[PDB]
Amino acid sequence: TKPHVNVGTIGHVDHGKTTLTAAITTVLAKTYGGTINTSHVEYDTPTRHYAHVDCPGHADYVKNMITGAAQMDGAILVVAATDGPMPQTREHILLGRQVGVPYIIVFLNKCDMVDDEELLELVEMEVRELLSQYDFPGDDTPIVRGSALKALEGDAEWEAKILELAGFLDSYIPEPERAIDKPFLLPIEDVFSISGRGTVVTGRVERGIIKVGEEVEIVGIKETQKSTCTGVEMFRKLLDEGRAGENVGVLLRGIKREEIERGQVLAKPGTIKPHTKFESEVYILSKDEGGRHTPFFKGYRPQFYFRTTDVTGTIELPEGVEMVMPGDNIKMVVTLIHPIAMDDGLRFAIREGGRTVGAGVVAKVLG
Amino acid sequence: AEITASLVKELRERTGAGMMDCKKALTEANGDIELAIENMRKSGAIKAAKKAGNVAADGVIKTKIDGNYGIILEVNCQTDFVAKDAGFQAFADKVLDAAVAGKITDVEVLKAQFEEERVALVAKIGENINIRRVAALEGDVLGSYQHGARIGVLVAAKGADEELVKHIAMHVAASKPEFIKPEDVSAEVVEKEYQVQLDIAPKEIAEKMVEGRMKKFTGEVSLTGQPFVMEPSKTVGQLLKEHNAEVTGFIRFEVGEGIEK
Ligand SMILES: CO[C@@H]1[C@H](O)[C@@H](OC)[C@H](O[C@@H](C)[C@@H](O)/C=C/C=C/C=C/C(=O)[C@@H](C)[C@@H](O)[C@H](C)[C@@H]2C/C=C/C=C/C=C/[C@H](O)C(=O)/C(C)=C/C=C/C(C)=C/[C@@H](O)/C(C)=C/CC(=O)O2)O[C@@H]1C
Ligand SMILES: Nc1nc2c(ncn2[C@@H]2O[C@H](COP(=O)(O)OP(=O)(O)NP(=O)(O)O)[C@@H](O)[C@H]2O)c(=O)[nH]1
Ligand SMILES: [Mg+2]
Repeated sequence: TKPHVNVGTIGHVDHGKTTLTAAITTVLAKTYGGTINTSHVEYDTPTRHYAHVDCPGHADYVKNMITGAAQMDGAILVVAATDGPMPQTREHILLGRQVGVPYIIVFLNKCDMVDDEELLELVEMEVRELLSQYDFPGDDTPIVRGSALKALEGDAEWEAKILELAGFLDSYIPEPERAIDKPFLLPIEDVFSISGRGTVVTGRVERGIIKVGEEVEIVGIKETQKSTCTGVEMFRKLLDEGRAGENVGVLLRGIKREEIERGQVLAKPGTIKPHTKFESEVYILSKDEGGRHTPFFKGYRPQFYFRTTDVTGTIELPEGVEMVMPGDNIKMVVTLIHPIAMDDGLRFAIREGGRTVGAGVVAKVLG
Repeated sequence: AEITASLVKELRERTGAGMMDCKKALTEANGDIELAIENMRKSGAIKAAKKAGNVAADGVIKTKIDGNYGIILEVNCQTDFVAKDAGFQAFADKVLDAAVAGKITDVEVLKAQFEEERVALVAKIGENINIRRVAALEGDVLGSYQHGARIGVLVAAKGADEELVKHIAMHVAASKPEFIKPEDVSAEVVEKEYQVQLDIAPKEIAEKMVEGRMKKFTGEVSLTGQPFVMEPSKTVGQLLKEHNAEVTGFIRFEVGEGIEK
């Protein structure tokens, strides 16, 4: 069978994410040979098969980046050995923590323009400090040097740095088989209306086991609706039951396109519940993190993002604080206008007109 | 006196970007940081962002108001836990309480006075503790604001009530000022900044709008020229016309910075 794991590049803009991806395949293909629908790439180390997806490192193109970050069980941080860590480098990492991403491997790209050794130690220290701050095992995170461009054509030396990297893919990243054994849960990515079949919603199974023929519990944005699972199909082929970690579709006999919408949660009848007012910790992004530039107060009306949907909520900070600055991280209460399914231990994010505001976890639900 | 590791390190710490780019621009300045910073801004590749001497240490900032005399200080500890063990956090108050009552602007006096309890606390907590600096501010109506433990701020005025003096302190802690009005800006600062804006290159028709960018900069480094934080739709030099007042002085303390008179 040979187990396979979804991975992908990640990091600051044009540090060399795509060119590394080209390098990894080209090298692994000329070396050996013998669950993702987005524009991806595939290569095989003698240990595992790998489903790799490149993401753009621009601050604006964090759209399919987060989508990709969710699916990958391991991220390949691309940091320029020259420029070093940049806002998006740490932007991606923190977002990585919020959106799963079990493990992380760093690739010091563009290492062919660094003669000064002391400069290599500085960026490695700075990088390793970043993910150590954003709740990632930085102090013992594999950081591989070398170049992607020089590894692309010829150079058995720079090609070895790629094989080295891919070696850590098998070494550092373990088998992410652990997922189910808990109540079912799934976010909605899109709502389609087929004239022959009916109405099939999409989305990756976050956790739990879904079998064709069971009930559901549509929770989110509007009312707590309930239907029945008519069938589950992947890509184009059918499916008997269903396994978590994969991304499929579920039809609902009686529910059409106008009845259900993107961002809701399908779960086991009596597990998760919708809320508008919640308790949270909330970190706040700074300038070096590509976040807020000016401080805000108790009159803030931004755009909150939960799972696949986004809600507009207010603020309510504890009696003792009156201002939040780009870099703060104080626990507080937010009241949303739309009820969204949540529980104790949900990582979300806040955004407002390009500038990605901070992100925190949900302490306890309320109303 | 050439290129060291800690040299290019700090330059980036006050730049925000370009690791290897720093050393390249630094070696062009033959080792001088401020010359490099000028050249980097005049290169049209730096969004200013000059943070003067970022020490990036860890400690506490405490303040205490007392009618006309207000004393603020900085006490550097070790880990973030040391700053919140309530023993050292109260120790700093002990230093503050005797500093305010003694009205000390000479930090060396506080050193010897509390060197006894310092070593006694250091040996008890196992953490190296030090009192960095302390300054004072005289004014009619004082007001302080403790934005956490890292940042504190003292603001004195004449005419603003008990609430108005606090809201101004929050702005000082937020939008880091450096002067009151655009008028009281040192010509040494203006001229050296003038060479930066002027070196950005229309002939003799873009020079006049560049000197106009100075007028936006003078409001940016000031406080009356700076826009409010609670409502940036208006400045501040038009906000002292509320209860008819005027700011006397400003003091901003952050764990780090310094090395400047
Ligand atoms: C055949 O026709 C049709 C179609 O073509 C077929 O599709 C190929 C289709 O095939 C089906 C049968 C079936 O095989 C196809 C199934 C398809 C499944 C698709 C699944 C996915 O996209 C998933 C990865 C995503 O949603 C995934 C959950 C999503 C992906 C979500 C990405 C969100 C991006 C938002 C970014 C903001 O600008 C932002 O600036 C910002 C900072 C936001 C904050 C984000 C955070 C912090 C969220 C967390 O709260 C969290 C943990 C989020 C995780 C999350 O929600 O991941 O059938 C149709 C009928
Ligand atoms: N010398 C050298 N140049 C490199 C290396 N990796 C990338 N580059 C250069 O970096 C530029 C952008 O490369 P690219 O791979 O597109 O970066 P990216 O991370 O994919 N960009 P994005 O994520 O926005 O799509 C190109 O000019 C490329 O030559 C490297 O290892 N060495
Ligand atoms: Mg790319």
